[PDB]
Amino acid sequence: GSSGSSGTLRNYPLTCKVVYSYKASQPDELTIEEHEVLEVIEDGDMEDWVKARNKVGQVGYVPEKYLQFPTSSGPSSG
Repeated sequence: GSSGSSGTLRNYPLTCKVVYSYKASQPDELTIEEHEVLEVIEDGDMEDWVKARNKVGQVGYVPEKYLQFPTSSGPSSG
């Protein structure tokens, strides 16, 4: 999407931190590696998979389960 859309859901975009490395085996996926924070612009075609763009600019589908979203919980009251 060239200067077309940005995100109307999940308060996108959403910056995530790749905590678990994942070698892309498909041309539709995105090669990610630990210590690599990306920017989720879309929830991808699938639900479990999301669309993110790495520093290189490559955009592919990646597993959110491994993605470290900002929306955290934290410790208990006090």
